[PDB]
Order: sequence, then C-alpha cells, then structure tokens
Amino acid sequence: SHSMRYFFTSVSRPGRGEPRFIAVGYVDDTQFVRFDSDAASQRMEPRAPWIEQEGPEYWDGETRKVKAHSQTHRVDLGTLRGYYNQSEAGSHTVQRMYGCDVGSDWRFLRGYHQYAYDGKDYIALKEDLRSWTAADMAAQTTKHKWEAAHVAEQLRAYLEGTCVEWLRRYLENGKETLQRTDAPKTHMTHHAVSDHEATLRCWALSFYPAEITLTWQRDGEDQTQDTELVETRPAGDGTFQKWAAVVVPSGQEQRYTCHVQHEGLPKPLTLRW
Amino acid sequence: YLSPIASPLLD
Amino acid sequence: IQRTPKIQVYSRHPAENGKSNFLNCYVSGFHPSDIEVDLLKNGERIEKVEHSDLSFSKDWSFYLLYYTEFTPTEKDEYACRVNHVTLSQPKIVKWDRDM
Ligand code: NA
Repeated sequence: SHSMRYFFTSVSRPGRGEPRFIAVGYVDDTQFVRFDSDAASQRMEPRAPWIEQEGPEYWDGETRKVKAHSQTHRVDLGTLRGYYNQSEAGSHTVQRMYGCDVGSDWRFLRGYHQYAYDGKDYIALKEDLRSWTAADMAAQTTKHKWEAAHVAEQLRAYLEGTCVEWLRRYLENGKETLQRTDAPKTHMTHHAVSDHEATLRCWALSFYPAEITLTWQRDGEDQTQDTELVETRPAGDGTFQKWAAVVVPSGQEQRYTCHVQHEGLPKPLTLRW
Repeated sequence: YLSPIASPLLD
Repeated sequence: IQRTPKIQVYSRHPAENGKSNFLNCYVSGFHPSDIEVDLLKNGERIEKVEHSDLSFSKDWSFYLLYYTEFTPTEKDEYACRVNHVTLSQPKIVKWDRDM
C-alpha cells in the first residue's frame, strides 16, 4: 500500500498578531512539501526533488489552498475558544490530518480526516466517508452542522478521487526513491556493563520505509524481559534508524539472536555474537 | 495536492 | 495539555574521529508544540542548528528533528538541551556514541 498525508498545526499567539501555522505533506515516509507562516516566501515550498518537476500553476494553486487552510484554522481557533469558553489570553492549538491510501493495486483503499483541539480528538471523518465521530458536545454541534452542509460529500470526492489521482502521479514521478526500499544496514555491539553481564545491541540503520521489526531470541525463542527497544528515528537524510538491546549473562552471548523484518528484505535477517 | 476546500466549523 | 518530550541524541552515521558527521536530537511525544532545543559542544550552545518542519503522530503528539554538522573527536562532549512546559528544569541528554 501507499499513502499521501497532509499535517496541519495552528497555534494561537494571543500577545500579538495571527497564529503560527505549519503544514507538511508526506508520501508514505517522505516529506515533499512545506508551508510555514513565519517563513519568508508565503508559498508552498518543495522538500523532495521529484515535486520540483511541477510548474508555477501547481505552486500558485497549492499556495492558494494552503493559505485558505490557514485562514480556516485561524477562524476555528475563535469558534473553539468560545465553545470551550476560554479567555483570549491563553495560547491554543488546532491540529488536522487528512489523506488517502491506495492498496497493492494502486486503487483507492482508505480515506481519513481527523481534527484535534489542544491535543484532544474533536471531530473525525468515519471509514465510510459519509459520517462524523464527534468526541464531545462541542464537536456534536459541528457534526450536526457539517452534516447539514454536506461537508463530507466534497471531502469524499477529494479523498477517493483527486487525492489518489495525485498520489499515483507523485509515485510515478518519484519512483526512483518512493518505490525503492532501502533495506537496513545491520550490525551488533557489545557493552560490558560488569564482569558478570553484558549488553548486546542490534542496529538497523539507513533503511526506508520506517516500518521495521526487531526481535530478540534466546535459544530460538522470543525473549522480551531485560530488553529495550527505542522508537524509530529519522537519520536526517530520508532514512531511519532503530535499535534493540538485551542484557545477557557474560559468556552466554551466542544463545541470543536478533531478528530483523523489513519490506526491503526478501527473507528476515538473523544476527549473532 | 491539497483539498480545494477547507470548510470552517462555523460558516 | 500536556505531554513530556522523549529525547534521542545521536549521529547520522557511525562515528569516526576527524570524519564529518551529523549530530541529531530527536524530540517526540510532546504537547504543546512550543519547545526550546539547543545542541551543545562542551556546554556551549551551537549556532548553525537547523530543524525539521513540525509534524505529529496518530496520538496528536509532536516530533521535531534538530541537527547540525559536526566533526567527532576523542575529547569533545556533545549534548541536547531541551526545555518544555512539562519540565521543572531543562533536560540535558548527552550523546552516548552509542547512543
Ligand atoms: Na550509529
């Protein structure tokens, strides 16, 4: 499967001036566009080489739409402050994510659109793209209103139509990277914590996409105790990194095997000290 | 390619 | 309202002394978004320090990558200083190599 996903954050700045607004587009785990109210252009900007191939008409359009998104968030911060009956003194946040997934076939699989105020679910579009999930009674008002305005219809048209038509366009144009898996470069490290015990660490580096599984085995059986697993982390060059460690008795390092599953590996790897 | 419309909570 | 940041401090490539690298500080799982992140070489704030475009996970919590070019050495100590409203005092995480 593949996905195109837009992320939007607005943060009210009560002391002076309008809210901070940041938008990022992604194809799978590749950021490809950006907008930031504080930056100089006041334009949607490219962040992947494969999107620079689009002409000015595309950039004017995306810039128009992203500004319109910005205003809608500014406006919504007002609505929400009243609804939740908060003062004009506090800073508040609105977050929005929407996007479509295509499946193995490159045909529409899934659409989504979720909205949060101060880091809490407010409203979200349901699976069927026809109805809404209101988290509380403020959102209920929105749900009833948006249902009466057929907001869903316009959104469904986009998510199952345009969204997937452009995701395919991006995938073809950026096939050299977006359709290439970088398999993990893997290795192990030994960290003598005392005379009696040691820490084995299993490393996955320079892989893409972000999805990866690292698991430990003792004598061919899954072990979880005395392990640690860090959150997957960006390398900074478009790839990701992750590791998993296990504390082991000294001299017993060979019982333990690290197992690595990833899309760009034909068969799962195994490593051993 | 962004959604061409972004309807507010209140119009 | 109101999540404390997780912090990872690391190099982009396996580190070798005298070999130009990237110092990363990854901050995630936090809310609200307003946060102060500085990278440190022997306690002093580093100047040319870029960061990623604010984004967030499915649970709504934000993440940011802060990064600078650097050349590892045997002696120099590198670190991430983070300040956030969820914190009594700025959290200092030292670059462990590894990790
Ligand atoms: Na490394």
